[PDB]
Amino acid sequence: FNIVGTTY
Amino acid sequence: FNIVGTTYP
Amino acid sequence: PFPLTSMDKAFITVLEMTPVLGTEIINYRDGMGRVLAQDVYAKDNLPPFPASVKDGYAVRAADGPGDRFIIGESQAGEQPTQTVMPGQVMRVTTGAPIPCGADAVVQVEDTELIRESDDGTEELEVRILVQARPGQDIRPIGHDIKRGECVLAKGTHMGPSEIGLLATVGVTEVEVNKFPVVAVMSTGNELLNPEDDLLPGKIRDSNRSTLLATIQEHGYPTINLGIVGDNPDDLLNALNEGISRADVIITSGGVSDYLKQVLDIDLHAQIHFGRVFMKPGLPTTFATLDIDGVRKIIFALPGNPVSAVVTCNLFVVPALRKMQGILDPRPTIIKARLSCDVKLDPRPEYHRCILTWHHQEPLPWAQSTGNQMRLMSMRSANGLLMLPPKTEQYVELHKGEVVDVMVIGRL
Amino acid sequence: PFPLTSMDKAFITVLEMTPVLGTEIINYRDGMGRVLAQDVYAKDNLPPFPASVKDGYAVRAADGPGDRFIIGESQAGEQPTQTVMPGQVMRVTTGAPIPCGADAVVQVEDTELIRESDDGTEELEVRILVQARPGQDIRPIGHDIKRGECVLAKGTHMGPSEIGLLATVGVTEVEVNKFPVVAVMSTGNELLNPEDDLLPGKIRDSNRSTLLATIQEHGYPTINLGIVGDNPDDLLNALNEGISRADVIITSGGEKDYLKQVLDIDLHAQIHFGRVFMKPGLPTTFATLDIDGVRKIIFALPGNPVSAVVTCNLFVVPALRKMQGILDPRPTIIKARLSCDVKLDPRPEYHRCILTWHHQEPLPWAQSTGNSSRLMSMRSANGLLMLPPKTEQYVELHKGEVVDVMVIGRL
Repeated sequence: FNIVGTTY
Repeated sequence: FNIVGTTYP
Repeated sequence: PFPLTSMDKAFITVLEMTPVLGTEIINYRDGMGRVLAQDVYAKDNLPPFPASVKDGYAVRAADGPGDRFIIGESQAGEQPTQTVMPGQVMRVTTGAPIPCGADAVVQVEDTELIRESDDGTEELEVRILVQARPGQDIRPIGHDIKRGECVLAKGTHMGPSEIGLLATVGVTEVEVNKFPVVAVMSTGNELLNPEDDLLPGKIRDSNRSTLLATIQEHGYPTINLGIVGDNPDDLLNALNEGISRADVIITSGGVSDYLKQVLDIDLHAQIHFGRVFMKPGLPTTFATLDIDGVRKIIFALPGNPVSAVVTCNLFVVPALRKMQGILDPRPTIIKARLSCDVKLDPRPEYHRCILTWHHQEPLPWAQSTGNQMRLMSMRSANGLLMLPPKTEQYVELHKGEVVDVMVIGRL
Repeated sequence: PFPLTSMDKAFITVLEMTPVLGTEIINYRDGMGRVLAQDVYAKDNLPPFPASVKDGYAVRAADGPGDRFIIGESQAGEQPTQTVMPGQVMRVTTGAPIPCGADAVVQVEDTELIRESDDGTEELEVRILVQARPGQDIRPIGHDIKRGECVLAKGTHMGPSEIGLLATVGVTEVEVNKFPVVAVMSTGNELLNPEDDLLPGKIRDSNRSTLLATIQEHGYPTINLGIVGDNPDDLLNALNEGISRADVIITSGGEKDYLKQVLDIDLHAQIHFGRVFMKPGLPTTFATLDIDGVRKIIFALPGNPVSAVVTCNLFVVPALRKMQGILDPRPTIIKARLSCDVKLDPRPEYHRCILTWHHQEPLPWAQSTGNSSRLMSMRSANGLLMLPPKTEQYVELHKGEVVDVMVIGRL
């Protein structure tokens, strides 16, 4: 969980 | 849809 | 001796027999949750004037790259009065209207200052370094919204964005479907009011408070009929007031002769089913009554607190949504993982649970709290677990397996 | 000259600087959405009397299976007065209290009628076929809830189920955290009221209507400050009234520098940031003011309608939720699939979308309608797409890939 968008 | 859930593999 | 009605037959029957309410005119401020019964058309163009997109200068494209005199600045809220002549330019902002004679806007990054004003800031002369395109960086008249264009279609379920859209086009009055008024009553000689201290052989009524709170969460107006004694006379009087004041009547408990009798013989209402093959919610009863060309619907919920709230979200909630004009009143169902192992029952089972999303896990987890009498969590249940009936092959489900969960509350 | 603030730094700053409101006493009927500021104890036992679980007869386990005389019947709501002697039993229902002298209940399916009452109705003698276990099919006193037992802990976010629990234990008055009062105003010389017809160089104010509608959906009381002209005098008077009447002030809408003057020099407030590295929402400004030991917060949102509503759900909404006593005011973020290919921007991007679950597909699909080319769907946006910043490897995202989506509306 973080406000900045992540990807995998 | 359906009220009964049911499942898949 | 009512035949066992399947969940599908019961669920579809409620939706089919539930009518759609009429229409009324309301203010746009109260449009939250309402369903449009009319098409909405714009009577003005947006924007009503040609506006710049970038901060820079409004120029004549025919002049090309050269030396220009800055004749002034256009400000929002003020229609420009100056005319851009060949060899001249005008200071512009992102929201300012484009002056007459100008056909293009060049941003400041593509310009160089020739002259500063000897005092009091301001700009005198600028060099254009780039060949501007005709209509570059300008929002033309009616670019966003055209006159006569349909901005909202009939049947649209309006939210916060739709309200602001109405304010933009200047439509302050709109036609929407009426909201259903729901009356809720409780039956039982052992029931007392929550405000009262306990008496021998008596308990406090919890169903009425919970049912009303559930309906209020969806934004529908409610009527409290109070507690009704278990006798034919009192039921008739209570139901008569409910029909007179509301479109929907909901009763809870006391099922296991008087309730079904007065509906059939005295009220001349049509009882569709009295038992449904489900767990919980077996003694659920649904009936309709037609008076003066208007159809009233009546829900008879089980006495058990858990059974009452479960049947409410499954049958009552979708029924209410159809009356207010919602095109698809069917609830939202998502995929989730089981937190604990469960044994399957010959009946389809429903019990409250909590949906939680973890770190980058595509599927949410469903935590079983349905087995009350009680898991004390700081969070309220936002989902209803939907377990399948027992079969020859499937008798037990294991932790981690994917199941359906019906969303019943705001996540 | 405000420094570029990262998205993480800005979000954490808002939550850190946002205070928690005081407490107040409310009725249990208005407890929806409220957060308990007290522990809740039951003052009575549930049930207050031993109650049967099945329909049948209350027996003495020591008597065993034999022929018994029926001395009467127990009914719900009435405390039994007869005493069960050896060789006797009492007729009972599912809700009836257990009579004195009885220690077990045998359901009717395990009994057979021996003799008729010589005339009329009622049964005098019945044969019990099964050896009853001590305490079989009986709900003992305080089986569900004991006196002195804590039923609700402090910090519990109450829903419909929690309200009914209060009614059950007989707690009609509870202490909860106050709700934040939010004032919303708009700035701009080009703005007119939605009820007014358009004038040259003017447009209708949509931000005020949208912002209020968003906050109202979460159940918070609001105050309309109307449209304020772009001048220091009118801004000062507007902000002064907002502080006096509300806890939270929200403003909307180059042009950026003039506003903060009143906040810094005249209002003596502390501006934390004026620029945020995000798209959209660049000119977002947040400031705090401490007066009389009480902290007021002020939000300055961009003039653009889309930028305003996005920043509102990202910054304002979680702040408001923290104020009402919610332990985890951080929004819910789920995983979903992209419907279309998108090019990545150097800034972190947020865009309104619609979440839809399909047939047996574990992950929901997100359809971009926020972009303006407004795509007319019957449904309002219930999610906010969270696109990642451009990287060395990723410059473009592909259809089907999993992205973060923030839930902002009821599914």
